[PDB]
Amino acid sequence: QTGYLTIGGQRYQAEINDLENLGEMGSGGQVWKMRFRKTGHVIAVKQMRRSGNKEENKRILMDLDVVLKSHDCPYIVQCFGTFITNTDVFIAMELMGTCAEKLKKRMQGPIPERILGKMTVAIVKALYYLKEKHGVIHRDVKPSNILLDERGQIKLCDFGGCAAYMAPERIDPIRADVWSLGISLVELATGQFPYKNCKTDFEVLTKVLQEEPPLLPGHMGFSGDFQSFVKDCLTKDHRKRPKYNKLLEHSFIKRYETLEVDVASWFKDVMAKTRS
Ligand SMILES: *CCC(=O)N1CCC[C@@H](n2nc(-c3cn(CC(F)(F)c4ccccc4)nn3)c3c(N)ncnc32)C1
Repeated sequence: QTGYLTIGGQRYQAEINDLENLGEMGSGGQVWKMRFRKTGHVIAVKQMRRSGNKEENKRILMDLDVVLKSHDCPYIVQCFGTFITNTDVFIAMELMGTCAEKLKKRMQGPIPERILGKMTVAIVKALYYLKEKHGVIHRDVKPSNILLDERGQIKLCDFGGCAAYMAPERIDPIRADVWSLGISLVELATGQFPYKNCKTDFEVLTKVLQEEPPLLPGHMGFSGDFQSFVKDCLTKDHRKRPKYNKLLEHSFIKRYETLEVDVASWFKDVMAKTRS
């Protein structure tokens, strides 16, 4: 069914004319920020043009399919509804604040372990949900796919790859997403991408295979649980890399499943800082 917006359990009949375009978000894919004139809600809207590339449109529809089926996972960006016009398809998504990549750039430094713990719990459960309930492999985990908002939520988006986060077995032939998560955790925890000064994508792949896993430093106060979780994620031999069932029992996951962390206040403090 299309032509309806469902925000907070309230289904509203709506058409494309009921949305006010507040401008494109980011650059490079065209995601608008729009306002629902009937309630005042602000939402993210993905526009798929009928005259667009048949390859990108085919990918958007399959990714929309997974998104529409993930309505029961709280760690995946939710779809509020769709609009199908004669020349376009508009996909309405819940509006988040920004991604972890832009949080890193705005922080201009490492991201605290407390925040990365809640992020690790959310992303692993999002990946385990996609695998167990839908048989979907993400195949592209990176900081630009991890969204946060003012309310402290951390959710996964844009699944359906980037060579910088590719696992060793994907480079030189299930658990491949575990490796990409560990690289993302090192990058966010240190503020530096672990494979530095690589001028080409191939140079990154050579360092992935030839060099030892880039684990967390020992002089930054990281807890033993965090260093252990990253070391487990960055297992180069994909046959010894833990399943999602094993990762969900890791003490790092168990700690931040129950620990109270004010991600909302931390998010607002970082956004209040200025880069321009
Ligand atoms: C690192 C973050 C970043 O630079 N950007 C660029 C501008 C758009 C930002 N953004 N994206 C979403 C978002 C994206 N989706 C997925 C989709 F809707 F595009 C899609 C659905 C179905 C099939 C294919 C694609 N959902 N949300 C953002 C949200 N939701 N809030 C705030 N900013 C978002 C990320």
